[PDB]
Amino acid sequence: LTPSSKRFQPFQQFGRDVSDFTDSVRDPKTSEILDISPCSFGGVSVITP
Amino acid sequence: KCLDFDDRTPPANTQFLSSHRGVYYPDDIFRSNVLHLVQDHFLPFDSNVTRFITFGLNFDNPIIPFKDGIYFAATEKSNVIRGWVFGSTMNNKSQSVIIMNNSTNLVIRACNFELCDNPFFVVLKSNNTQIPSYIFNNAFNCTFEYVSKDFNLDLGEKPGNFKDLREFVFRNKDGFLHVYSGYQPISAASGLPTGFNALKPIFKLPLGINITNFRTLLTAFPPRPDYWGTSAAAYFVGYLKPTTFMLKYDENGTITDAVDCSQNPLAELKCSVKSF
Amino acid sequence: EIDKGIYQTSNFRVAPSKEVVRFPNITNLCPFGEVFNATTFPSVYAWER
Ligand SMILES: *[C@@H]1O[C@H](CO)[C@@H](O[C@@H]2O[C@H](CO)[C@@H](O)[C@H](O)[C@H]2NC(C)=O)[C@H](O)[C@H]1NC(C)=O
Ligand SMILES: *[C@@H]1O[C@H](CO)[C@@H](O)[C@H](O)[C@H]1NC(C)=O
Ligand SMILES: *[C@@H]1O[C@H](CO)[C@@H](O)[C@H](O)[C@H]1NC(C)=O
Ligand SMILES: *[C@@H]1O[C@H](CO)[C@@H](O)[C@H](O)[C@H]1NC(C)=O
Ligand SMILES: *[C@@H]1O[C@H](CO)[C@@H](O)[C@H](O)[C@H]1NC(C)=O
Ligand SMILES: *[C@@H]1O[C@H](CO)[C@@H](O)[C@H](O)[C@H]1NC(C)=O
Ligand SMILES: *[C@@H]1O[C@H](CO)[C@@H](O)[C@H](O)[C@H]1NC(C)=O
Repeated sequence: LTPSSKRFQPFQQFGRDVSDFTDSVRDPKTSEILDISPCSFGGVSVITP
Repeated sequence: KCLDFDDRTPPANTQFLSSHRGVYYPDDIFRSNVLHLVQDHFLPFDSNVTRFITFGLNFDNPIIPFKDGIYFAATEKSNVIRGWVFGSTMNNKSQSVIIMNNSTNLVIRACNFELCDNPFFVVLKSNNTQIPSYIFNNAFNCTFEYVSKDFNLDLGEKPGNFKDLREFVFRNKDGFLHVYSGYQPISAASGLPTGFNALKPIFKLPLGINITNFRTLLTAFPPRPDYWGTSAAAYFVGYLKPTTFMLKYDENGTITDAVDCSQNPLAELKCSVKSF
Repeated sequence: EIDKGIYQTSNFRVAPSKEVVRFPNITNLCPFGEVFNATTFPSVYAWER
């Protein structure tokens, strides 16, 4: 979670991306839009002689 | 009290073309810079809208059937339109709700109402005073009432073109009147101007009753008692249809344009390509 | 025994550290007790939502 900088209409509560995934959420207690980011996925490969 | 006004000129049910206006935000979900197709109730493009006129030549407060949510537009400069009454039968037997800006505040009373068959506010000319109006002669079994914040409500008379356009969408979804509102400051001479508007929601009212009928609420501007005069006023009533629409959202997450799939074969293509 | 080359074998994972847990502030107590302990219960024909 980071702060979200996209402009947000007051009635707009959840911010969602192309796939309709919430990339931005409004905190209930502090109506701060928050950028939502994925958690660091990748593949483990082994180089070897 | 509860006056009924005689020999009102018939509205004649004049019809006009609809336009790209009548669009509202489907949901609070924020989508930006994205093309989205959605099924919902909307105002079809170029559809027929019934113009009901309270200019003064005619006064009409007809019971208008509430079908699947209505798009209301009021083109006015003196804020002559005051509110609306939504009810199934409105014969004092069934539940009805009154949403107006009566004197200074937004009032929404869901109560069984002795609906005056001619409900009209009484506004004094050159005094700018609302004489008490009996919107309901009495009230009994009042279920839901909400008084909003007080506001300065302009009731004086201004001569000109209708400088203001108040547009509302009333959707009776489940037992909820969902009202999506907007305003346009452009003044039009005598026509509902062509254009698109995006209606932000205001109230998700939980009335929980069936609404089959509704009547807008006008006001009197009689320069003399019992004369029953009115100023220039006009408005448009459009029904909504369950057709899918194609909406473009800018980077600001604001509705910028839309396309009705069913309207035109090229529009159908635009939908199927999901491109403009 | 493995001959020379590159080989993809695993999928890296980042685990969540903790939880944010944000709800609204409503603290009023619900009347479900009142509904359940309603002194009189209407008939099934007069069942009330
Ligand atoms: C979204 O809205 C903002 C605010 O209304 C727009 O930002 C403005 O952009 C203009 C032109 O670049 C500037 O003159 C203003 O100073 C900006 N204001 C703010 C508060 O940023 C932005 O351009 C809009 N984006 C759209 C319509 O795509
Ligand atoms: C919720 O309550 C907390 C604790 O007092 C407060 O810090 C926060 O601002 C409140 N938020 C809202 C939206 O009431
Ligand atoms: C709209 O009105 C025109 C003429 O007034 C009519 O030909 C047309 O069928 C109407 N469309 C409707 C009622 O959907
Ligand atoms: C008001 O409604 C009641 C029943 O709900 C009815 O008996 C009465 O006649 C109504 N008032 C008027 C003025 O008709
Ligand atoms: C308008 O409605 C409010 C709320 O019900 C009420 O207090 C006020 O007296 C009303 N004014 C008029 C002129 O009916
Ligand atoms: C609802 O209205 C009816 C008459 O229409 C009345 O008999 C009844 O007492 C009302 N209910 C309440 C809770 O006031
Ligand atoms: C409205 O809906 C209710 C509930 O389905 C139904 O009983 C009633 O007949 C409908 N029409 C009117 C005019 O109330």
